[PDB]
Amino acid sequence: AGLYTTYQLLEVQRKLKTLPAFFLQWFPRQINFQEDMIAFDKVIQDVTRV
Amino acid sequence: TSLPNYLAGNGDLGSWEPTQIFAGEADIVTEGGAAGADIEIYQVIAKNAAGAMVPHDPTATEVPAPQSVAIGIAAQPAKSGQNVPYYIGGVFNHAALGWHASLDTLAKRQAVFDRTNIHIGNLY
Amino acid sequence: TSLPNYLAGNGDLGSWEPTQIFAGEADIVTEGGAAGADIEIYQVIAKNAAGAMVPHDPTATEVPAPQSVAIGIAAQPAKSGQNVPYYIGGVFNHAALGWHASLDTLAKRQAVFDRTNIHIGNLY
Repeated sequence: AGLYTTYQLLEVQRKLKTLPAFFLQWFPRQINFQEDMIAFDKVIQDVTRV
Repeated sequence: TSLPNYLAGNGDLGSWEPTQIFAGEADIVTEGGAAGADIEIYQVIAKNAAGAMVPHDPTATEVPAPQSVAIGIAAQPAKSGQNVPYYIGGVFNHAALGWHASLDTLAKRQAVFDRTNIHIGNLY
Repeated sequence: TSLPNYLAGNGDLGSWEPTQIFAGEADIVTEGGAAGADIEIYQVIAKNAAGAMVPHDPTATEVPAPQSVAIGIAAQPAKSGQNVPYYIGGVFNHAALGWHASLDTLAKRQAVFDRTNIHIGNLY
């Protein structure tokens, strides 16, 4: 002590918050396209008719 | 000072925060002009009729004084009679700058500096 | 929308004609801000009395309105009620911006921005 005390430092306590992947587990396919847009087609074929 | 403590107690050494100042990528321009009044750190400065560095305060007149325009942003504190190294360029924080009252909202704090190199934007 | 046109006709697929914007090499300054009207791309923008981003128009009222001090160039369109990323510095084209009428020639288009970081010059 005297003028000022001495110190022994222990390890740094790092509270760290994450946000784990719960919704990404249904999105498996990755597409790294360089073009502009992404075209889809959906076709419904009504056959159940008398 | 003289006697050490043998007992058991506790205390806080204190706390520290970062104060971020910059918010963009403009060029930075600096200058030191002589001050006319006390200026805190990062306070918006005007220039009076004598060419000094009065810290900015509008509604100063039926014609407003040349203190009504704001020019610089200080970097180190100085009393009257000392010169102040301030900023003329760059992009600066909304909150770290020392404004004063009646200039509190966001839109006034940019309408001060619509024209210059200095632009005052929000941190994310 | 399904008729397989059987006729014989000439037609164009389109006509690309590139829009060069920058006429110099100075630094670019950007910000997003809240709009007040409907803004196209690269249209010159002022700020109204509330702090929005109204597109620029001189001769707005006796006393000049704050819609006469032109400030920025837009970067993407927005409706009234969205916020607009707009340019604050650089050197931009004389003929890529969207002006309006009674602001035709080069001398008036530079007299709008005689003071700012935004400068307007001629492509060669």
